[PDB]
Amino acid sequence: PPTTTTKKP
Ligand SMILES: *[C@H]1O[C@H](CO)[C@H](O)[C@H](O)[C@H]1NC(C)=O
Ligand SMILES: *[C@H]1O[C@H](CO)[C@H](O)[C@H](O)[C@H]1NC(C)=O
Ligand SMILES: *[C@H]1O[C@H](CO)[C@H](O)[C@H](O)[C@H]1NC(C)=O
Ligand SMILES: *[C@H]1O[C@H](CO)[C@H](O)[C@H](O)[C@H]1NC(C)=O
Repeated sequence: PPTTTTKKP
């Protein structure tokens, strides 16, 4: 399913 990525600090 639609996954999401996190923005690196
Ligand atoms: C969400 O994470 C999955 C993990 O395999 C995929 O990398 C997918 O391309 C990601 N979706 C987006 C929009 O970056
Ligand atoms: C990607 O972002 C979505 C936004 O709702 C969620 O926070 C999800 O948990 C995130 N995925 C990761 C691996 O942090
Ligand atoms: C998560 O990382 C992916 C990797 O290309 C994309 O840069 C995406 O825009 C990122 N998501 C957020 C919320 O920064
Ligand atoms: C986005 O933040 C999450 C929160 O733990 C993870 O560290 C993930 O590895 C980060 N993504 C990037 C591209 O640094």
